[PDB]
Amino acid sequence: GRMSKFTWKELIQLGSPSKAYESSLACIAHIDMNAFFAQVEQMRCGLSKEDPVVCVQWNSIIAVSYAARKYGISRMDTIQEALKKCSNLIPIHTAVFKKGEDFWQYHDGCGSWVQDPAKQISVEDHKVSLEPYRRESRKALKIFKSACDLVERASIDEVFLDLGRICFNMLMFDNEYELTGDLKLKDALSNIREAFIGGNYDINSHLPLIPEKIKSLKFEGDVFNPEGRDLITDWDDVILALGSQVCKGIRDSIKDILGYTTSCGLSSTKNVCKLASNYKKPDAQTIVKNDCLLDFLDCGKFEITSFWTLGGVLGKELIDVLDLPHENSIKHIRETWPDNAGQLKEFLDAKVKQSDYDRSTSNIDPLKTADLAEKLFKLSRGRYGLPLSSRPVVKSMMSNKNLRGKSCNSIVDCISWLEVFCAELTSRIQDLEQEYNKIVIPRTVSISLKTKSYEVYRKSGPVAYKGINFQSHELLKVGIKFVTDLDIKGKNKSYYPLTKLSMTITNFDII
DNA sequence: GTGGATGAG
DNA sequence: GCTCATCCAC
Ligand SMILES: [Ca+2]
Ligand SMILES: [Ca+2]
Ligand SMILES: [Ca+2]
Ligand SMILES: [Ca+2]
Repeated sequence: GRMSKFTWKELIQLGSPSKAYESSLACIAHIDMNAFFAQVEQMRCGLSKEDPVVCVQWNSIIAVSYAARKYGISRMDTIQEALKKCSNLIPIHTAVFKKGEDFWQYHDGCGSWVQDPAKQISVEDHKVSLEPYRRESRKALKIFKSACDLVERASIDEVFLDLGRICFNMLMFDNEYELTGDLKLKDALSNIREAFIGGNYDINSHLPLIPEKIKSLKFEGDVFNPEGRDLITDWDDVILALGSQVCKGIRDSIKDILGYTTSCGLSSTKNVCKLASNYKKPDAQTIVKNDCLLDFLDCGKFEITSFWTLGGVLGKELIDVLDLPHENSIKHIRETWPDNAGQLKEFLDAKVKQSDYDRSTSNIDPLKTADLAEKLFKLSRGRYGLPLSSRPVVKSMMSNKNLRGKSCNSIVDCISWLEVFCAELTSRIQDLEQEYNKIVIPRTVSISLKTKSYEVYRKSGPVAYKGINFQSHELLKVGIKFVTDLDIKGKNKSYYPLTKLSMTITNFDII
């Protein structure tokens, strides 16, 4: 073309962390540590990534390494089923709390699958701890935050990164990177770097054409290009290419410092980034160009329900509501509402007004159908750019145990379990304080339980701290008094043995 | 006040 | 399955 398709404003926009995600030149990453629980146990027990590990809770498999998947094992399988698929399976139980003790521990070489009756982890008197995964997630998160200035913690084992600053900075100021033995960026991009410092452009002017020398610049990972398009055709391609290099460096830090492999999707938007991290795993990187977005969305493996908020009941409703086909629903959406989001909105408004439509149980807000259309229209085209928002404060934290047998036949038994709940909630508070770098302290505790006949009893009240800080023991004593109060409440009523018992903390002062 | 519904997968 | 924090019609 005469010039680039993009304006200076959209390139400069990369440098601002609150607006970068809105640029069509945005460069987002979704990084996933696959089979995370399996990885954590793998690395703790000195084992390799090719070792067929499964993370286990009782008789069920909660994480399955990819090495174990080569044998047709999945989470659907019980441990005994998986062992008929691979007799060399290395099942590793989660850490456990013992009823009445305030600490968790690992019992390696103990489990339901080991034949010795001496070496069992009884479900009745034990509770699973997930602290080891929490802790390890936090290490990862620390490394990510060091490497990048906008990081979103999407889950226990997944993050999003905004690479805009890093990319824009590389593009304009990195004098050390070189495309070949003889070629470096400072010389490759001299025109763009000199126009920019010059300041003579107008922010709405289009960028100049990419120079030929840059075209040699390499992508790291798997560039998704079914149609064999040109790899570098415009600035969004240059940025994405630089991002991939940067992104490979980060992932190597994770693997070098902690030993965890990752999957990674690289693209313009969050949603497209997540689809990409899942396209090939484990230990793979997938790049999706803006020009290949439709090639990617329509490759066959995706549907409207494949997107982040639509994998559930709303998604299924939408398929019905919109009369979409079970195949190629994304394409179907693009063409049936080809020109603007509004068409979809109106179509939505009528169906909203249809006779069959249930206002009472619908997951579609009729007041907010402006936003719904937009998300669909742009998600369909892969241009739905959400920001990397931070997770909002916790309102509530809960620890509980589903009880079977008579593990809870008296006040004393309940109190042994409350010790485990405090210990667990205490360490989770600690994780939060690190996440926030702010002191977190709950003011309200709530004890609840289900009786022999599944009736619910509950007591909430304030917890008062003899000190300025939070002391776990204060939490337990209130837990104990509520447990005692509800005992009195159920004397000649259905009660023991209990079927469920919980501790919930709320009303946090984040200070 | 909260049981049950909701999201990944 | 199942886990979890969170939201809101009842
Ligand atoms: Ca994951
Ligand atoms: Ca004790
Ligand atoms: Ca996950
Ligand atoms: Ca292009």
